[PDB]
Amino acid sequence: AVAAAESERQESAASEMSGEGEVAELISQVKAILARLEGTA
Amino acid sequence: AVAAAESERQESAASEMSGEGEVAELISQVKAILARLEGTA
Amino acid sequence: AVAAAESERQESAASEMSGEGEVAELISQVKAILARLEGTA
Amino acid sequence: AVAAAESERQESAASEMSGEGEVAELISQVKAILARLEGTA
Amino acid sequence: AVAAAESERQESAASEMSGEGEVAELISQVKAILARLEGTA
Amino acid sequence: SVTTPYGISVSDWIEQTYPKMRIVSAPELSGVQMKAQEPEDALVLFVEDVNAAVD
Amino acid sequence: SVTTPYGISVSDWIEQTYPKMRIVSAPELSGVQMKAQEPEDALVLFVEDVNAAVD
Repeated sequence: AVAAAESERQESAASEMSGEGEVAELISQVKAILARLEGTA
Repeated sequence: AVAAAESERQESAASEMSGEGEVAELISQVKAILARLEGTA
Repeated sequence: AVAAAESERQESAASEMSGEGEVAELISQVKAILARLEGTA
Repeated sequence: AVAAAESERQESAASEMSGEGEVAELISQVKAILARLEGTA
Repeated sequence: AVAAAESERQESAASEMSGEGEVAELISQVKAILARLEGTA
Repeated sequence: SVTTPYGISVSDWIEQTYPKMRIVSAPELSGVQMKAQEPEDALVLFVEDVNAAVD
Repeated sequence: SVTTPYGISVSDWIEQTYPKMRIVSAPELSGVQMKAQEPEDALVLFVEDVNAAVD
Protein backbone atom coordinates (compact mmCIF):
# COMPACT_ATOMS: atom_id res chain seq x y z
CA ALA A 1 0.00 0.00 0.00
CA VAL A 2 1.74 3.13 1.30
CA ALA A 3 4.49 1.15 3.15
CA ALA A 4 5.29 4.18 5.37
CA ALA A 5 2.21 4.52 7.59
CA GLU A 6 2.42 0.79 8.32
CA SER A 7 6.09 1.27 9.21
CA GLU A 8 5.28 4.06 11.68
CA ARG A 9 2.42 1.97 13.11
CA GLN A 10 4.88 -0.89 13.67
CA GLU A 11 7.36 1.59 15.18
CA SER A 12 4.76 2.87 17.65
CA ALA A 13 3.71 -0.69 18.48
CA ALA A 14 7.30 -1.85 19.04
CA SER A 15 8.17 1.15 21.21
CA GLU A 16 5.06 0.45 23.29
CA MET A 17 6.03 -3.14 24.27
CA SER A 18 8.96 -4.25 26.44
CA GLY A 19 12.64 -4.09 25.51
CA GLU A 20 13.25 -7.57 24.09
CA GLY A 21 10.05 -7.47 22.05
CA GLU A 22 10.91 -3.97 20.83
CA VAL A 23 14.39 -4.98 19.69
CA ALA A 24 12.97 -8.12 18.04
CA GLU A 25 10.32 -6.23 16.07
CA LEU A 26 12.76 -3.47 15.11
CA ILE A 27 15.23 -6.00 13.71
CA SER A 28 12.33 -7.76 11.94
CA GLN A 29 11.32 -4.47 10.28
CA VAL A 30 14.97 -3.84 9.38
CA LYS A 31 15.01 -7.29 7.76
CA ALA A 32 11.82 -6.48 5.84
CA ILE A 33 13.34 -3.24 4.52
CA LEU A 34 16.53 -5.11 3.56
CA ALA A 35 14.47 -7.74 1.72
CA ARG A 36 12.62 -5.00 -0.15
CA LEU A 37 16.00 -3.45 -1.01
CA GLU A 38 17.04 -6.82 -2.43
CA GLY A 39 13.78 -7.01 -4.38
CA THR A 40 14.30 -3.58 -5.93
CA ALA A 41 17.71 -4.55 -7.32
CA ALA B 1 10.44 -16.35 -5.25
CA VAL B 2 11.59 -19.61 -3.55
CA ALA B 3 14.29 -17.56 -1.73
CA ALA B 4 11.64 -15.09 -0.43
CA ALA B 5 9.41 -18.03 0.65
CA GLU B 6 12.29 -19.65 2.64
CA SER B 7 13.05 -16.22 4.22
CA GLU B 8 9.41 -15.71 5.37
CA ARG B 9 9.38 -19.31 6.72
CA GLN B 10 12.58 -19.03 8.81
CA GLU B 11 11.23 -15.63 10.02
CA SER B 12 8.06 -17.18 11.48
CA ALA B 13 10.18 -19.83 13.20
CA ALA B 14 12.44 -17.07 14.57
CA SER B 15 9.38 -15.45 16.16
CA GLU B 16 8.47 -18.36 18.53
CA MET B 17 11.83 -19.01 20.31
CA SER B 18 12.61 -16.89 23.45
CA GLY B 19 14.10 -13.40 23.09
CA GLU B 20 17.84 -14.04 22.75
CA GLY B 21 17.22 -16.83 20.25
CA GLU B 22 14.79 -14.67 18.27
CA VAL B 23 17.20 -11.73 18.12
CA ALA B 24 20.11 -13.99 17.13
CA GLU B 25 18.15 -15.75 14.38
CA LEU B 26 16.80 -12.45 13.02
CA ILE B 27 20.30 -10.96 12.91
CA SER B 28 21.55 -14.11 11.16
CA GLN B 29 18.82 -13.84 8.51
CA VAL B 30 19.63 -10.13 8.15
CA LYS B 31 23.27 -11.06 7.54
CA ALA B 32 22.20 -13.65 4.97
CA ILE B 33 20.30 -10.90 3.14
CA LEU B 34 23.39 -8.66 3.23
CA ALA B 35 25.53 -11.51 1.90
CA ARG B 36 23.06 -11.87 -0.97
CA LEU B 37 23.29 -8.10 -1.55
CA GLU B 38 27.08 -8.41 -1.76
CA GLY B 39 26.69 -11.34 -4.17
CA THR B 40 24.40 -9.37 -6.49
CA ALA B 41 26.94 -6.55 -6.89
CA ALA C 1 23.23 19.29 7.72
CA VAL C 2 19.80 19.26 9.49
CA ALA C 3 19.65 15.43 9.18
CA ALA C 4 23.26 15.19 10.48
CA ALA C 5 22.42 17.32 13.57
CA GLU C 6 19.26 15.20 14.17
CA SER C 7 21.27 11.92 14.05
CA GLU C 8 23.97 13.39 16.38
CA ARG C 9 21.29 14.43 18.94
CA GLN C 10 19.63 10.98 18.72
CA GLU C 11 23.04 9.36 19.45
CA SER C 12 23.90 11.68 22.40
CA ALA C 13 20.47 10.85 23.92
CA ALA C 14 20.61 7.09 23.28
CA SER C 15 24.14 6.98 24.72
CA GLU C 16 22.80 8.37 28.00
CA MET C 17 19.73 6.14 28.10
CA SER C 18 20.13 2.71 29.67
CA GLY C 19 21.24 -0.39 27.76
CA GLU C 20 18.00 -1.69 26.25
CA GLY C 21 16.84 1.85 25.50
CA GLU C 22 20.13 2.53 23.72
CA VAL C 23 20.04 -0.76 21.78
CA ALA C 24 16.48 0.08 20.74
CA GLU C 25 17.03 3.71 19.75
CA LEU C 26 20.12 2.84 17.70
CA ILE C 27 18.24 0.20 15.72
CA SER C 28 15.34 2.63 15.23
CA GLN C 29 17.77 5.17 13.76
CA VAL C 30 19.38 2.43 11.65
CA LYS C 31 15.93 1.57 10.32
CA ALA C 32 15.35 5.25 9.53
CA ILE C 33 18.61 5.37 7.57
CA LEU C 34 17.59 2.19 5.74
CA ALA C 35 14.22 3.73 4.86
CA ARG C 36 16.05 6.76 3.46
CA LEU C 37 18.28 4.39 1.46
CA GLU C 38 15.16 2.75 0.02
CA GLY C 39 13.68 6.15 -0.77
CA THR C 40 16.72 7.53 -2.60
CA ALA C 41 16.98 4.68 -5.12
CA ALA D 1 34.54 -17.82 -1.84
CA VAL D 2 37.10 -16.85 0.80
CA ALA D 3 34.74 -14.34 2.42
CA ALA D 4 31.94 -16.92 2.28
CA ALA D 5 34.18 -19.47 4.02
CA GLU D 6 35.08 -16.93 6.72
CA SER D 7 31.41 -16.00 7.21
CA GLU D 8 30.25 -19.61 7.47
CA ARG D 9 33.05 -20.57 9.87
CA GLN D 10 32.25 -17.53 12.01
CA GLU D 11 28.55 -18.43 12.00
CA SER D 12 29.34 -21.98 13.12
CA ALA D 13 31.66 -20.63 15.83
CA ALA D 14 29.11 -18.06 17.05
CA SER D 15 26.23 -20.56 17.03
CA GLU D 16 27.28 -22.19 20.31
CA MET D 17 28.59 -19.15 22.15
CA SER D 18 26.10 -17.73 24.63
CA GLY D 19 23.39 -15.29 23.59
CA GLU D 20 25.29 -12.05 24.18
CA GLY D 21 28.38 -13.44 22.46
CA GLU D 22 26.33 -14.77 19.54
CA VAL D 23 24.60 -11.42 19.02
CA ALA D 24 27.91 -9.56 19.29
CA GLU D 25 29.68 -11.81 16.77
CA LEU D 26 26.75 -11.72 14.34
CA ILE D 27 26.59 -7.92 14.49
CA SER D 28 30.38 -7.74 14.01
CA GLN D 29 30.06 -9.92 10.89
CA VAL D 30 27.18 -7.74 9.66
CA LYS D 31 29.39 -4.67 10.09
CA ALA D 32 32.22 -6.41 8.22
CA ILE D 33 29.86 -7.05 5.30
CA LEU D 34 28.72 -3.40 5.44
CA ALA D 35 32.35 -2.21 5.38
CA ARG D 36 33.02 -4.45 2.37
CA LEU D 37 29.91 -3.04 0.66
CA GLU D 38 31.19 0.47 1.36
CA GLY D 39 34.59 -0.45 -0.07
CA THR D 40 33.09 -1.91 -3.25
CA ALA D 41 31.20 1.30 -4.08
CA ALA E 1 41.85 3.81 4.66
CA VAL E 2 41.80 6.27 7.62
CA ALA E 3 38.07 5.53 8.16
CA ALA E 4 38.81 1.77 7.92
CA ALA E 5 41.54 2.02 10.62
CA GLU E 6 39.19 4.12 12.83
CA SER E 7 36.41 1.47 12.55
CA GLU E 8 38.96 -1.31 13.33
CA ARG E 9 40.04 0.58 16.50
CA GLN E 10 36.37 1.05 17.47
CA GLU E 11 35.76 -2.73 17.11
CA SER E 12 38.91 -3.58 19.15
CA ALA E 13 37.81 -1.23 21.98
CA ALA E 14 34.18 -2.50 21.86
CA SER E 15 35.44 -6.13 22.21
CA GLU E 16 36.66 -5.28 25.77
CA MET E 17 33.44 -3.53 26.95
CA SER E 18 30.67 -5.70 28.46
CA GLY E 19 27.97 -7.29 26.31
CA GLU E 20 25.48 -4.43 26.36
CA GLY E 21 28.25 -1.93 25.66
CA GLU E 22 29.57 -4.29 22.98
CA VAL E 23 26.26 -4.45 21.13
CA ALA E 24 25.68 -0.70 21.56
CA GLU E 25 29.06 0.25 20.11
CA LEU E 26 28.79 -2.26 17.27
CA ILE E 27 25.33 -0.98 16.30
CA SER E 28 26.61 2.62 16.49
CA GLN E 29 29.45 1.72 14.11
CA VAL E 30 26.93 -0.02 11.83
CA LYS E 31 24.89 3.20 11.85
CA ALA E 32 28.00 5.22 10.97
CA ILE E 33 28.75 2.92 8.02
CA LEU E 34 25.13 3.19 6.84
CA ALA E 35 25.29 6.99 7.13
CA ARG E 36 28.45 7.01 5.01
CA LEU E 37 26.66 4.76 2.49
CA GLU E 38 23.84 7.32 2.35
CA GLY E 39 26.40 10.10 1.91
CA THR E 40 28.12 8.40 -1.02
CA ALA E 41 24.85 8.01 -2.96
CA SER F 1 4.93 -17.74 33.57
CA VAL F 2 5.12 -19.36 37.02
CA THR F 3 8.04 -17.92 38.97
CA THR F 4 10.25 -18.68 41.89
CA PRO F 5 9.31 -16.32 44.77
CA TYR F 6 12.40 -14.22 43.87
CA GLY F 7 11.33 -13.21 40.35
CA ILE F 8 12.56 -15.70 37.74
CA SER F 9 10.04 -17.29 35.38
CA VAL F 10 10.13 -20.67 33.70
CA SER F 11 10.20 -18.74 30.42
CA ASP F 12 13.24 -16.83 31.69
CA TRP F 13 14.91 -20.15 32.53
CA ILE F 14 14.22 -21.42 29.00
CA GLU F 15 15.56 -18.12 27.62
CA GLN F 16 18.78 -18.43 29.60
CA THR F 17 19.12 -22.19 29.00
CA TYR F 18 17.65 -23.13 25.59
CA PRO F 19 17.27 -19.75 23.86
CA LYS F 20 16.47 -21.17 20.41
CA MET F 21 13.94 -23.76 21.60
CA ARG F 22 10.64 -23.21 19.81
CA ILE F 23 7.67 -23.14 22.19
CA VAL F 24 4.11 -23.67 20.94
CA SER F 25 0.82 -24.40 22.69
CA ALA F 26 -2.02 -26.25 21.02
CA PRO F 27 -5.70 -26.47 22.06
CA GLU F 28 -5.81 -30.10 20.91
CA LEU F 29 -2.91 -31.02 23.22
CA SER F 30 -5.06 -30.34 26.32
CA GLY F 31 -7.07 -33.19 27.79
CA VAL F 32 -5.32 -35.83 25.69
CA GLN F 33 -6.17 -38.73 28.00
CA MET F 34 -8.16 -39.64 31.11
CA LYS F 35 -6.77 -40.73 34.47
CA ALA F 36 -10.21 -41.43 35.83
CA GLN F 37 -12.08 -38.16 35.21
CA GLU F 38 -9.32 -35.52 35.06
CA PRO F 39 -8.32 -34.42 31.52
CA GLU F 40 -4.63 -35.26 31.21
CA ASP F 41 -2.54 -32.47 29.70
CA ALA F 42 0.43 -33.25 27.50
CA LEU F 43 3.93 -32.03 26.68
CA VAL F 44 5.73 -33.13 23.50
CA LEU F 45 9.40 -32.25 22.96
CA PHE F 46 10.67 -33.18 19.52
CA VAL F 47 13.28 -32.32 16.91
CA GLU F 48 11.74 -30.47 13.97
CA ASP F 49 14.16 -31.40 11.19
CA VAL F 50 17.36 -33.44 10.96
CA ASN F 51 20.01 -32.56 8.38
CA ALA F 52 20.47 -35.15 5.64
CA ALA F 53 24.27 -34.88 5.41
CA VAL F 54 24.88 -36.98 8.53
CA ASP F 55 22.75 -39.97 7.44
CA SER G 1 20.94 -26.16 33.11
CA VAL G 2 21.32 -26.74 36.89
CA THR G 3 19.98 -23.59 38.59
CA THR G 4 20.71 -22.10 42.01
CA PRO G 5 17.42 -22.10 44.05
CA TYR G 6 16.67 -18.56 42.80
CA GLY G 7 16.76 -19.21 39.04
CA ILE G 8 20.28 -18.60 37.65
CA SER G 9 21.51 -21.54 35.49
CA VAL G 10 25.18 -22.47 34.96
CA SER G 11 24.50 -21.37 31.35
CA ASP G 12 23.37 -17.94 32.57
CA TRP G 13 26.56 -17.70 34.64
CA ILE G 14 28.65 -18.51 31.57
CA GLU G 15 26.68 -15.98 29.50
CA GLN G 16 27.19 -13.22 32.08
CA THR G 17 30.82 -14.25 32.71
CA TYR G 18 32.34 -15.63 29.48
CA PRO G 19 29.90 -14.41 26.80
CA LYS G 20 31.92 -15.57 23.78
CA MET G 21 32.83 -18.94 25.30
CA ARG G 22 32.30 -21.67 22.72
CA ILE G 23 30.49 -24.63 24.30
CA VAL G 24 30.18 -28.04 22.64
CA SER G 25 29.15 -31.48 23.85
CA ALA G 26 30.43 -34.72 22.34
CA PRO G 27 29.23 -38.31 22.86
CA GLU G 28 32.81 -39.61 22.82
CA LEU G 29 33.70 -37.45 25.84
CA SER G 30 31.21 -39.42 27.96
CA GLY G 31 32.66 -42.43 29.75
CA VAL G 32 36.27 -41.65 28.83
CA GLN G 33 37.64 -43.68 31.76
CA MET G 34 36.33 -46.19 34.29
CA LYS G 35 37.17 -45.61 37.95
CA ALA G 36 36.10 -49.11 38.88
CA GLN G 37 32.72 -49.53 37.15
CA GLU G 38 31.51 -45.91 36.83
CA PRO G 39 32.18 -44.34 33.40
CA GLU G 40 34.17 -41.17 34.05
CA ASP G 41 32.95 -38.18 32.05
CA ALA G 42 35.24 -35.51 30.69
CA LEU G 43 35.58 -31.74 30.38
CA VAL G 44 38.16 -30.19 28.04
CA LEU G 45 38.80 -26.44 28.06
CA PHE G 46 41.11 -25.36 25.26
CA VAL G 47 42.01 -22.43 23.05
CA GLU G 48 40.93 -23.10 19.47
CA ASP G 49 43.42 -20.97 17.54
CA VAL G 50 46.28 -18.69 18.56
CA ASN G 51 47.25 -15.70 16.44
CA ALA G 52 50.52 -15.94 14.51
CA ALA G 53 51.61 -12.33 15.09
CA VAL G 54 52.89 -12.63 18.66
CA ASP G 55 55.13 -15.67 18.09
